[PDB]
Amino acid sequence: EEKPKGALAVILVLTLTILVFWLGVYAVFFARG
Amino acid sequence: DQHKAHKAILAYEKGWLAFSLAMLFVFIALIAYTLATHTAGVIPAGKLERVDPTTVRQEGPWADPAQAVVQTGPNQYTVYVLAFAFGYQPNPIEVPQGAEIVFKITSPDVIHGFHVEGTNINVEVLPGEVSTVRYTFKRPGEYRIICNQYCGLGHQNMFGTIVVKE
Amino acid sequence: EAYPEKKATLYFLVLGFLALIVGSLFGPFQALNYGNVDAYPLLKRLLPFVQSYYQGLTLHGVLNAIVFTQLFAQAIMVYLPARELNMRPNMGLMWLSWWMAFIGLVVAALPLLANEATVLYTFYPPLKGHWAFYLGASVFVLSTWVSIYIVLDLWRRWKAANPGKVTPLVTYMAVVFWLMWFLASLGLVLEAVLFLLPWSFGLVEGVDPLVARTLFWWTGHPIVYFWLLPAYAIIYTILPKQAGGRLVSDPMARLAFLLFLLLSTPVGFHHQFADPGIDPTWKMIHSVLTLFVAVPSLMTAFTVAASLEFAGRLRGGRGLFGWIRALPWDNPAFVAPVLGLLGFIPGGAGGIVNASFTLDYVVHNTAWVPGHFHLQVASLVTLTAMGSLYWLLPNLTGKPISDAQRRLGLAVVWLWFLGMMIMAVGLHWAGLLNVPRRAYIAQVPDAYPHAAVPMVFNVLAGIVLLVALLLFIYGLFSVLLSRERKPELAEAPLPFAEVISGPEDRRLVLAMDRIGFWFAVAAILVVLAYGPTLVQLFGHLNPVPGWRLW
Ligand code: HAS
Ligand code: HEM
Ligand code: CUA
Ligand SMILES: [Cu+2]
Ligand SMILES: [Xe]
Ligand SMILES: [Xe]
Ligand SMILES: [Xe]
Ligand SMILES: [Xe]
Ligand SMILES: [Xe]
Ligand SMILES: [Xe]
Ligand SMILES: [Xe]
Repeated sequence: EEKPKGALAVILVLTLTILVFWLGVYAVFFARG
Repeated sequence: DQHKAHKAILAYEKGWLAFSLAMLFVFIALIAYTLATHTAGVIPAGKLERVDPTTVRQEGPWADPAQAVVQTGPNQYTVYVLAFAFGYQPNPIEVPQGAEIVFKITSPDVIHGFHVEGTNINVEVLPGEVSTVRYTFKRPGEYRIICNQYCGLGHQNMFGTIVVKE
Repeated sequence: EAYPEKKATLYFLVLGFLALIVGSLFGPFQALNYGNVDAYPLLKRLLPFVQSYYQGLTLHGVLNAIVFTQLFAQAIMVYLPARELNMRPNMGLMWLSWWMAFIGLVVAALPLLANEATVLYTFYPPLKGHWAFYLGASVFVLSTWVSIYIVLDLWRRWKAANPGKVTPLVTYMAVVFWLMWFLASLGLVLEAVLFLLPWSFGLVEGVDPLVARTLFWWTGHPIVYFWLLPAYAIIYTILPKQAGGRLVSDPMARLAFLLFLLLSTPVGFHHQFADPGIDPTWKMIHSVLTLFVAVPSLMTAFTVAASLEFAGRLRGGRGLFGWIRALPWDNPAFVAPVLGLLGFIPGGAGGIVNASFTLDYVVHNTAWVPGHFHLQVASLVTLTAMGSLYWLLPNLTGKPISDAQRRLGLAVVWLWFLGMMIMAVGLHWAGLLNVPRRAYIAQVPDAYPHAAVPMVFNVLAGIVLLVALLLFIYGLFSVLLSRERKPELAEAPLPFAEVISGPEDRRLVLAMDRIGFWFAVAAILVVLAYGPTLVQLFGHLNPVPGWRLW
């Protein structure tokens, strides 16, 4: 039908997870740097 | 319904793939940043440097552990570190803060890890190879080396110590 | 008589599930280890033969991460394209796959059980285990080459019968799946024939450790996609039907597996970011390629989420979260792979950090890694397998599933899922706190005081997954016991998902069907990425004496 509002939010969660993981470790890499 | 959701679905699919290729790009540029700055020292040096492991604590800088800390520049010391059967040589490693400490590590037995707790120094130590990593300890105090590779039964007990002077 | 392929395919599963059952027993004891709790004198009482912590970790690593997953791959990715074509598999060769697999196991097993190959499932030289482990495993892994040929054969056979016609979906998946694996399996095959086997017999006395593990990780990464794609295949081709829905795109599924065929092998240096003697350049090249092989999964995240949504809609999907509660949360063949897919989000997020070269030194060889892949293989791949019984087991046997069996299935899966999550927080956290992996850390209690908080978590997951595991064996050893064969649903076809076709479902789908071309693109990319460095390492080979310290 019209506009997959659910699956968008699904890959939104995934996008937000990937970022926190990636940014979170980039911040830790720099403290140990 | 249905027939309608194949038109709309190849649109969102494309747009999501398009987004992702830039999200990943923005990582690649940031991975590159760390490669250009000073922090890139912890990456092992490429050029092979083989040794004889059985004859390493007799012949070569890994023999006399008092000679481990050797000045090799105006503000750069090299430390010849040995990763053996459940210990590290020397114990401890005394080095000055603010200086470029160039570690050179090898093994007379099996594969061990060199994980200096609180630093980015995490380098695999291989029998017959000289792992060359670079770090500048900014802050004085005691640091602790954990071995992070299964090296036999004593593995869990295999720790080292690095003292950075004041 | 009706279907002899059923028997091999079932026997693959049962033996796979035995391996799981055995390896996983060590799990809870190991989870309690990283909880600073020493349940290992307790383990000795149950199995006197368990000599050391790391003996278990080899067994738990081999049976679960290598054995069970390959057996399951060998069942799913052979049985499905077959039944989909209706054509019969070469049963002469299809029993050659299983028979190599059973003996090869037993040959490899005996050293390990006798504490003779306590070297872990990665077996990095100069760690020198018993010759029979090395041989048996070699044979077990070669069974897939029989499996490769078997599936390649039916493709060649169906290509004759229907000339010009596009390859049926599941077939296409399993063809490029077995092609990629062949091109990847070589690394370990090389390492085993040329280096492990001679060395272990006595033909040579040393091994160059760097190439030993370069050749290992050549195969070390595509092997994990060799465990995953079976689950993916089911998730693409059976789950949408299971949700009471459909598959939103045929090309996007075909594109996924295509991108895996291409990109799953020439990445293996991301395990060797710490390894000495490899140009940083080649690492940054493999770093970008690993992020590329991440694209196909992101694609999967969108095709499957939509499929699920679209299904939920049909069943009375409401608002934003309205379509989720519409999905059949009572059928455990649905519930299991979906909970695994939720867990696949943080695990996939972990996997991307791991691939960012410099950022690896933050987590490499710490507890972070166990926490990462248990959300991948022990969560998604394994829960899908457990779920692919409640729909596939009645198929092969003809035996029905009751109500308290089915309710046991929801209880087992939720507890197994809920345990891996608790364990993830634990290990990840402990990893960032610098706790190493592959360590009997409970023997040294005062050693990591800073991790007293995430340690409790691993204890909590220790008990939880224990209860889950028992509950599971009960369940499995309860369908296989009762004799109530009802051979109607035996003949009743597999729950294949309806697909959506369109006007442009042919252009790209035909472009992708050019397998022979892409396999030679696949072959070029491996050569281009692993060639210069492997050639380099061969020309400076430094073998070092064998060692045993257990
Ligand atoms: C099955 C098994 C595995 C999978 C899958 C897997 C995925 C990845 N891994 Fe990995 N891995 C690494 C990189 C990746 C990357 C980039 C991915 C990617 O393929 C992951 C991409 C995944 C995603 C981008 C997630 C997409 C999300 C999806 C698809 C779910 C959508 C959900 C839906 C649709 C449901 C929603 C439903 C509702 C109802 C709402 C790296 C480094 O680059 C290391 C080395 C670490 C070190 O230094 O030690 C590593 C370490 C390991 C080890 C340790 C081996 C050892 O002992 O040395 C194992 C066993 C393993 C297995 C697996 N790994 N990995
Ligand atoms: C009962 C549930 C399970 C628990 C509690 C558990 C726990 C653990 C823990 C804590 C480790 C890390 C130990 C260490 O590095 O010292 C580990 C290792 C591992 N597990 Fe599991 N596990 C479970 C199930 C599984 C399953 C089903 C699989 C197969 C898909 C699996 C595959 C692996 C692999 C590949 C390793 C790494 C072995 C190595 O480093 O050599 N686990 N397990
Ligand atoms: Cu040295 Cu573990
Ligand atoms: Cu990998
Ligand atoms: Xe092997
Ligand atoms: Xe193995
Ligand atoms: Xe094996
Ligand atoms: Xe192999
Ligand atoms: Xe491997
Ligand atoms: Xe692996
Ligand atoms: Xe392997």
